[PDB]
Amino acid sequence: VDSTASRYASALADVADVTGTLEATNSDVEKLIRIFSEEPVYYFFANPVISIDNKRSVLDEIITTSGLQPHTANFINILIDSERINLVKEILNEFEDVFNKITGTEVAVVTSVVKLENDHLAQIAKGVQKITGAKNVRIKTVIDPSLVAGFTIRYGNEGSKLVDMSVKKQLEEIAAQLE
Amino acid sequence: KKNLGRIAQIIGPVLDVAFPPGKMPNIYNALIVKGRDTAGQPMNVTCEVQQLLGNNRVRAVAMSATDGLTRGMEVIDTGAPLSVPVGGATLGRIFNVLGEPVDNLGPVDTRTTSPIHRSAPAFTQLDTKLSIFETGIKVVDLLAPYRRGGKIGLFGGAGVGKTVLIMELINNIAKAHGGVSVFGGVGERTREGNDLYMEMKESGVINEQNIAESKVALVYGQMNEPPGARMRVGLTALTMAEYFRDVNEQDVLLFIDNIFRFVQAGSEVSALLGRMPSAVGYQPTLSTEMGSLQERITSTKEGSITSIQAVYVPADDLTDPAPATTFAHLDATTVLSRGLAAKGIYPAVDPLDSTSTMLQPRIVGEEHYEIAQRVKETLQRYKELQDIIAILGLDELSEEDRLTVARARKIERFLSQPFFVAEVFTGSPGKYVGLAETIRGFQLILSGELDSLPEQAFYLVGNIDEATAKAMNLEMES
Amino acid sequence: KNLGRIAQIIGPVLDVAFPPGKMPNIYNALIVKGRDTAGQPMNVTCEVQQLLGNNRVRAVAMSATDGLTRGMEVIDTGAPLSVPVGGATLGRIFNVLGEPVDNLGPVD
Amino acid sequence: VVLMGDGLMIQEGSSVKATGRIAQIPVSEAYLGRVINALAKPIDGRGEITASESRLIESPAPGIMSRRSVYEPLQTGLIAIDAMIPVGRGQRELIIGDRQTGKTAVATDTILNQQGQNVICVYVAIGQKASSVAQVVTNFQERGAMEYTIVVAETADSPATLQYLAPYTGAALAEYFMYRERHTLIIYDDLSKQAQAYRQMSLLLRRPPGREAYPGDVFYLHSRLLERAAKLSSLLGEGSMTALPIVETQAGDVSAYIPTNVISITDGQIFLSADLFNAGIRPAINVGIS
Amino acid sequence: RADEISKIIRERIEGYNREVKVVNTGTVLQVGDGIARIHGLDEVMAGELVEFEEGTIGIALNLESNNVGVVLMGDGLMIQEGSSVKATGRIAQIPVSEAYLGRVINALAKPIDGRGEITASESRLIESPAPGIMSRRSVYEPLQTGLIAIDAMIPVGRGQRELIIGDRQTGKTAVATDTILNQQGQNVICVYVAIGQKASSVAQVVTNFQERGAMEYTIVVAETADSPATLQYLAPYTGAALAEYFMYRERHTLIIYDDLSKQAQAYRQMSLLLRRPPGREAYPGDVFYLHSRLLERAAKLSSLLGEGSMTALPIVETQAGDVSAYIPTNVISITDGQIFLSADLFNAGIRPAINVGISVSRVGSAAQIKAMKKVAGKLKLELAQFAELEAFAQFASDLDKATQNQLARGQRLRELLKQPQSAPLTVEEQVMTIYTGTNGYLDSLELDQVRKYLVELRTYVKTNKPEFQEIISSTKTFTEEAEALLKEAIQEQMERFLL
Ligand SMILES: Nc1ncnc2c1ncn2[C@@H]1O[C@H](COP(=O)(O)OP(=O)(O)OP(=O)(O)O)[C@@H](O)[C@H]1O
Ligand SMILES: Nc1ncnc2c1ncn2[C@@H]1O[C@H](COP(=O)(O)OP(=O)(O)OP(=O)(O)O)[C@@H](O)[C@H]1O
Ligand SMILES: Nc1ncnc2c1ncn2[C@@H]1O[C@H](COP(=O)(O)OP(=O)(O)O)[C@@H](O)[C@H]1O
Ligand SMILES: [Mg+2]
Ligand SMILES: [Mg+2]
Ligand SMILES: [Mg+2]
Repeated sequence: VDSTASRYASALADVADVTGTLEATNSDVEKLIRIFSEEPVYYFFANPVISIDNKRSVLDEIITTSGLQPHTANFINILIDSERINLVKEILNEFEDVFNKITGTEVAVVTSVVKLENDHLAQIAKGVQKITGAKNVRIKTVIDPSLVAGFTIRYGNEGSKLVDMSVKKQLEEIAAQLE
Repeated sequence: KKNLGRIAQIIGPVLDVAFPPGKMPNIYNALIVKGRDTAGQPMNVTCEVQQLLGNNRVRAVAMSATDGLTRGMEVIDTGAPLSVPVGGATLGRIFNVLGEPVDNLGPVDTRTTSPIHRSAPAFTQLDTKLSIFETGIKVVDLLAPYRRGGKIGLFGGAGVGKTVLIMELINNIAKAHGGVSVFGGVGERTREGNDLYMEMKESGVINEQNIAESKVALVYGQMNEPPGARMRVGLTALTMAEYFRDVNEQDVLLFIDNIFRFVQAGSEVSALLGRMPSAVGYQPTLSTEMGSLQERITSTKEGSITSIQAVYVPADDLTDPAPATTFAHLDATTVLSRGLAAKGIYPAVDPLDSTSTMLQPRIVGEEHYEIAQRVKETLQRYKELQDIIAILGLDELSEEDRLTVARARKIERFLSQPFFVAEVFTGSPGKYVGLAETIRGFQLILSGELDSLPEQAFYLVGNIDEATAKAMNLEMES
Repeated sequence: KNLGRIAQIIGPVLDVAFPPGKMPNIYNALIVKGRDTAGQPMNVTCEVQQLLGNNRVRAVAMSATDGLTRGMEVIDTGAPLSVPVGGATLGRIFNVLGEPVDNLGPVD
Repeated sequence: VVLMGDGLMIQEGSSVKATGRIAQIPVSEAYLGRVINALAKPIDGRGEITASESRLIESPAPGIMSRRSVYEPLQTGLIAIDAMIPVGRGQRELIIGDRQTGKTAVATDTILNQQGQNVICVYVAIGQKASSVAQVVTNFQERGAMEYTIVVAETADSPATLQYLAPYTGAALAEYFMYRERHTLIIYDDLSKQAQAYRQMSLLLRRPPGREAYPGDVFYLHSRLLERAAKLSSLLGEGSMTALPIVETQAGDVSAYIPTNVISITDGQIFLSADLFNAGIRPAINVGIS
Repeated sequence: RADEISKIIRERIEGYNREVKVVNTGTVLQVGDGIARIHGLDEVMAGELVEFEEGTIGIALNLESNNVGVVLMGDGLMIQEGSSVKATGRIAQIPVSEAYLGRVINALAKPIDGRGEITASESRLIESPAPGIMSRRSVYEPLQTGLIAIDAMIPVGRGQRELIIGDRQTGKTAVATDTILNQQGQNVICVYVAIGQKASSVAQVVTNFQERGAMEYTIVVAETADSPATLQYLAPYTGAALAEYFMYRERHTLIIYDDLSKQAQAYRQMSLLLRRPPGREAYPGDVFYLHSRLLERAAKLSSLLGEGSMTALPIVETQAGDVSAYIPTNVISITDGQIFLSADLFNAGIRPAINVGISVSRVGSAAQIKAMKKVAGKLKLELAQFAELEAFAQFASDLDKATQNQLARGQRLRELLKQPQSAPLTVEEQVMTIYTGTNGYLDSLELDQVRKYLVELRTYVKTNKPEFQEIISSTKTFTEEAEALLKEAIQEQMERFLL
């Protein structure tokens, strides 16, 4: 994808990569996402009517308490100057996808009816680094009851590639008995 | 301590100027860019605020060439709209759009200045007096008589005679006018403005000595000018006309050639302002831009402007929106024809498509009105017969339809007239034709007492007596 | 020597994304490394029509885009469509690509 | 926000209050004889209009049950209309022609004929030259036609929002008298100019345009305007509103977009042609098309 | 938008706490469709030339808030994305000097005739202002085209804009070329701009100038159809600024634009690729201002400036004679007259195919000399007679001697008007040809005899009685001494041409 939100996030990652603050910058970017969730905080930055000069002063105070990285504080200042603060949320989310690309890591999603153990997670991570080529592999879990018993993982560059065996047995048997 | 802008963008003649947040210029206020060139420092780039953009930024349209402007020059807000010198100091002088003298003379007395954006006169302050106005022209005095104190349009495409006919209405009228005439040149040949400036001096109107007794002010923004300049030429000439109406309380003549170029320039910069165009690529604000010029022209209970405008008609298409939005403002429209100018009949006025509010029996008289009807009933019937005589010819027409063809073929040539201004094309001298001569000259063709004369006897003669004297020589010479 | 990736396939029109420095100029031939119906390799030749900005060109294909996937590798040839010329072309029917479509062997 | 004035003094960043109301008009019996704005404020310079009630400028039309059949004549004095193309009370009859063919003079002679007919007349002049409107008011007031006539005038110096609302200012005045058991006649001098003012507003609002860059809802512009003209049933007091729209055409081109729309809305049309006009037939009713 | 490319953004993050001026150089964002957007150049002026790494020049015109739109003069087919640009400081100039005579040249005033570099010391602006209302005077000198049908009946003065308008293949280039060939004796510098034409067609014209010595006072500004649309849009402004270097240096100048029609379609190509809202026939709104920036620069200057002139002869092609078309009707409203070349006459062998009755000139009698005002006045009234007499000629079919003389006179008046291509006639020869044909000294000849008689008649007067040329070149008036001395040679040529 190449949209304005994606374009900005990619720049932010590239500067971190140059300066070797990829771990350090990523923590700050995660820290920002908590900040901009709040409807009141996001609204103040986003709306055109509030004066830009006031926005910087408030932003500086926010940066100090936060203790953000020197570029990360710039990056928000750049967004504010160039009017694209209305799409901060898209930009922040976009950065995570870019950050995985730079490391060479991959992300996976595995879902189950009941919570499961760590060795299963490590072996799914093994299989996903096999079929994907993660330099390293990463994993996430979301407990959903409306399946039968299985696990579904979800991976790829987007949340695209899906394999599972819980209810796909049953829906598959409906669609195979119509044959 | 005026607020100071910086230029953010330069897109053609349209500049976006960044202002401080406390102070913004109002719409239609003039901005002065500092300007810079190789030799010197010209502050002669005047702008005019069109749109407030947000983020403390306006959008302005330049009145000069923007070549040599840099992003980040200082811009001075004048705090008022574009002001123009008005009064007796403008008499005998050629002006820019900006109210600045072009004629290489002394600077104008700017004690009395006036903005080019004013509201129209109120509904209460109008006058409703319907006086007729004589021009000396047979198509004009008979079939579309002009409104003393009202808007008048000359319609036609390129090369049909709008400029030659408008120089006849200066020649016949503006010296006999008891007040000041104002010419506004909007998007025309700079050669044509040079000739008019010499025609005024040779006719004694702009006298070289004692120039303050001249009774003509000329305002020129011509073809070479940037499109922001050519929007505001007609408003500069109109502001100077409505000084003599309001303050000196004189009758004013306002010749504007061409008001189509006023529209066409407002269409070009409207593309640069980013607006969504209307039909045929025209600006969406067309009827409001056009009506802002024409509703300031109307006559008040103090004075009276009479405006004669040339309206260019693109591609001979009167259904084009810029000719079509002009028709609603005019008291008399004189549509010139190309099919008549291709024949060499001049002035090439279409006698049926040319209209007037004035041709009504309570205004023109009952003798004038019943013969302007009978000319138009004759030329309408011959208009309908030109599909029968286009293929079969004259030979299959009945006895009555041949007689209507014969009289209307003589009416069309007696509608033509030699002009004083056209004596350098043809060499034949022009003839002023009074309305008392015009009504009796068409009484004779419609009564049929001149049916024995040839049809070429009626071509390019002033009176009907000259049509009689020409009829002798065509019958005498063997 | 440049590898691009297909960014989008809209009709016969492709957008190909390149690395930031190595970049085709307009009218150069792009060779899209595609796959066929059955599963063999078959390549699609294109031509750069627009440089869209952000290291991305817009190409118009010389063949069918039916079965092209966003993200396949595209070879920048560095030159426009080069076509065989000579006396080897006489009596032969050619493609747009200079490929013989008259089933009489290759152009030697 | 589309402005009901020129926005010259309006400052970027300034405050703006919401009034709470939608588009009302002061309304009374005192509008008879007054030349007013699109805001119903008197522009003839004769004093303030004493008005107690209010109506909505965009008020809904009467329904199917609120009406009855058009059965009473509205005489125009033109034998070509009252014999072959008759207009009744409650009818919308379009007057369509070219420029300078007799459109206003048909419609003015209708209002002048209502001298002892006991109808209220409203003359709406959208986008028309102010010396032309002042000449119509002078012709009315000389005959004593201004004793029963309202003139609503928006000249072309006005912004496009007021020209757009001038027929709705006039029709809300007519519905004041239609609902108080009076019979009313309304003339809109130039519906085509209402649509061009509405084309300007919608193209500066950046709405997507259609044919001749008119918006898609320029048909619904005139339909909600003209369907207000109706004859009410005997339960609603049995008052009427006769609309006489005026639409100009371009050398008789009814293939044009706005005349094609308004012909389909009204209850009939009166075609005035320039060929019948120059050849002495006045009023130039082109009957076989009417 | 264009600036948010992620390299430009990335650079910004690194330098945020920093003052900077990138005013000197810039980075190409994209090249496509005749324009390039360039990040940087924070102190370019509007209309400034910018220079690229490949050598392509562009005029900086769209100076937006973060980027600059640069109109590429040439193909941008090599301009690599990310490459560096250079602010030249100069503002849309061509070098111009006396060394351009004899040279075939580009729209960038670069030599394309393969004859080496051209030395220049001064410059002139491409978008330079027209003369004002007081910097001019009336057009009074004649500019002689050598075509009898112009120089007698549609006469072009010095400083006049005259339109050469007609359909394709009707001799439009010929009327322009024969006008340039006639300026040999006069101190008139011709400039020939060929906009969007066949390179084979321009090479024939340049060779015809070399063959006839017209390329010692002629610059040829040549764009072809293979050339990009910006260079075809540019080249009339180049060729006008070459013609303004001599105008304001007191010289007289003649500029020819071949296809103003093809400049209008190249600027239409540019602005539809720029996604600009067009109008009639998809031409943009700046189409009138395109050609009126150009043709208002043609002017007879006043004596306070040195009395330079610039006769502009633009050439507009019509489609089946559609004078109501948008591009012919814009130029007719700019130009002082027009010369209609019609295709009914060209197909009938009536070359030069000049439609005399429809062709007008604004300075008619002011241009011509007193020999031409006296003699060609009877020519204009006879064709007013003969146009009506060709009507009802076959209807009547019983031609009496008040008509059958005046028709057979009028057929040989056309034989006066026929000239061969690339062979103009001098003013003495025009006033000698129009004198004999108007009086009826040709009436006993056949229609295949008038063309051969007058060639023997002008060669008689060059050789044997040169006192006729002495009167017209010095007095510039058709004198009674000149009229009698001509009639003596008419008698001798009738004695020779019979036997
Ligand atoms: N029955 C009639 N008899 C004589 N003249 C008439 C008649 N009807 C109209 N006219 C004349 O027609 C002329 C134009 O009339 P009017 O202005 O009403 O037409 P219009 O279509 O409204 O014109 P515009 O389009 O300019 O508004 C008037 O001057 C009037 O005198
Ligand atoms: N006066 C003339 N006498 C004889 N032949 C002529 C004359 N004028 C032109 N021709 C011939 O007519 C042909 C067309 O002329 P020319 O090419 O000058 O016109 P054009 O309208 O510019 O053509 P195009 O539009 O194709 O460029 C040429 O081949 C030329 O040889
Ligand atoms: N009354 C006239 N007599 C003779 N020729 C005329 C007359 N009026 C116009 N013309 C011819 O028409 C030509 C162009 O007319 P012009 O006034 O320039 O038209 P426009 O105003 O439409 O450009 C003039 O140069 C002239 O030759
Ligand atoms: Mg003109
Ligand atoms: Mg009317
Ligand atoms: Mg040619």
